Amino acid sequence: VLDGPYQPVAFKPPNDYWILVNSNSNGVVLEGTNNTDVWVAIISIEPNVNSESRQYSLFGVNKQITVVNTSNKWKFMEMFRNNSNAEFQHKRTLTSSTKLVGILKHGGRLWTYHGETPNATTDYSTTSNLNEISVTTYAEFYIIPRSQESKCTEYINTGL
Repeated sequence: VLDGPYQPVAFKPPNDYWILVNSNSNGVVLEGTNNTDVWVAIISIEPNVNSESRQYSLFGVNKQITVVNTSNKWKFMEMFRNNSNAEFQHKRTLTSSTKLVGILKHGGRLWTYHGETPNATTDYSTTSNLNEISVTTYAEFYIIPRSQESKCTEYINTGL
């Protein structure tokens, strides 16, 4: 039914595979780059947080990011840039009671979940260099084939 768990590690994910990270911490859940046109980092925020600046380490560099989470659910912020010299931008948001986050390499695109559980859906970032995107996890994760994406969407939205 479920492949894993795998320990936090840096690796190059194979295409058509969901990486389902079981978040617990509230720092950097996840980050990935191909060093050419993709830098993504999923950041975690605990419930009931008022607007404030917090410190995060993105790819070996400390950054200052304003965060807010008035909700009762955990907030997962997707940070993005397509240029090595640019700053990161708050691209997408995932509001979850399950604390689960996924990332996928497919169809020349990088996929993530966003929205609010139990109704989180997938979305994409464009790249010219999908295969070379390596990913670093900071919590235990599972591996799920794209043919069972419906299973992944269910775990994201209702948990394990």
